[PDB]
Amino acid sequence: RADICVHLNRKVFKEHPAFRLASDGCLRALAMEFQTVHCAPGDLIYHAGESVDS
Amino acid sequence: FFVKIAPIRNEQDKVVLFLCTFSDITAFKQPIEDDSCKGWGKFARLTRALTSSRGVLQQLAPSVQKGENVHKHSRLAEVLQLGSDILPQYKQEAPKTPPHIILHYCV
Amino acid sequence: VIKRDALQKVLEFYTAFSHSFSRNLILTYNLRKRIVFRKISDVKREEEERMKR
Amino acid sequence: VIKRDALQKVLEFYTAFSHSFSRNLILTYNLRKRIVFRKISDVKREEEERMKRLPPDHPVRRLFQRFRQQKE
Amino acid sequence: EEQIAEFKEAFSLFDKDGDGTITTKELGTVMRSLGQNPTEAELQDMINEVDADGNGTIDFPEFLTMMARKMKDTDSEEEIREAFRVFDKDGNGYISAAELRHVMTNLGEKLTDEEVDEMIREADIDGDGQVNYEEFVQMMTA
Repeated sequence: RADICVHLNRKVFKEHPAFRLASDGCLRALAMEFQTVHCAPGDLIYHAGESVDS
Repeated sequence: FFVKIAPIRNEQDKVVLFLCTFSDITAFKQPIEDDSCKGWGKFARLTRALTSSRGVLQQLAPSVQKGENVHKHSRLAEVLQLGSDILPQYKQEAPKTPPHIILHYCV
Repeated sequence: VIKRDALQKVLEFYTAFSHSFSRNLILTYNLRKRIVFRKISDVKREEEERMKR
Repeated sequence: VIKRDALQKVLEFYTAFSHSFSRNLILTYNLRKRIVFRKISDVKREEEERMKRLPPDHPVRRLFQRFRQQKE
Repeated sequence: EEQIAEFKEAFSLFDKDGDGTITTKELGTVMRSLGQNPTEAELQDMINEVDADGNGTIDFPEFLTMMARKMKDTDSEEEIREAFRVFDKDGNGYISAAELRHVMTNLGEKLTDEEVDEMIREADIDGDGQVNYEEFVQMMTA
């Protein structure tokens, strides 16, 4: 499951400079918690006033 | 910097966003330096800086003389093209399909 | 996206990594901070008003 | 396998048993502890190097000192 | 060190014939293309200035020194880089435990293998028995 999650978030971990130094275990841990969202055109994610929790 | 400015219209016909493309005219225009090891070094640095214009677009130019007449201008022509390609207006528009083609989901 | 709590937990678990993460991860835009600005139309209006009183 | 929290709870509940458990249960291998070792190839390489062969000590001297301090 | 290898494209572009030796004629041609007409004497002088061997030409190695001179890195960076270099005997962007031990021995300050291992572990985060530049910088700053 962890491996699958990692594979899914390969676009995150390989591109960004944050996770290049990150350990394998750490990466695995991260992957489990990472969701993914497919927002539509003109579909707003955060609205002014809403809680910034992610 | 060859700064090619362009104002972007809107779906409501009003101006809303700006665009400004850049390009290095270091080796092309003239040499000036505050501090340097030598002139040659400076030149080298300039060359390094200005790779995008002189490397790929103006690659038939380094053999033939007088690049300011055609080459730089030509490079600027990309920007000019952009001027048209930077009139999509930031409008929530339909998918752009070429003429002589019918859609998959049309009536 | 990743929920803050989970992320925090992860960071706590991997202490040496946390610092590195902090150093690296520059947010492209913080949703916390306000931006100070005026609109051009408003400025124009203000200018216009200036000449009256 | 058994999750630690649950096990802990169980142990707390059965106090007299906990001590016994502690006495008995010798882990075949702890995943917490590090093992100190060198590889043979590396050793060989080192040996080989041995037969071949102060100013930049001050930037590293400080580091060494820090390490020493940490040690205590 | 890293971005200096990506410079080779420029060098290639500069060379017309493709012999790994920047001729004066080629330089002149380039200048003409650019839109400036200096004399050959000036070019010769320039060549003399940078090149070491002095055979009416110069290679990429020759250029390298000049490039280095041009660079001018930060003071901290300079120090840290030097330290890294001293540590890494081979010079491959990575410092093994054995290498570290060797350097310690060279220095004079003796420590146990276990201690060294512990130090390495402390340094490292990703866990690959080795330390990167970023990782190295962690210890010097804090």
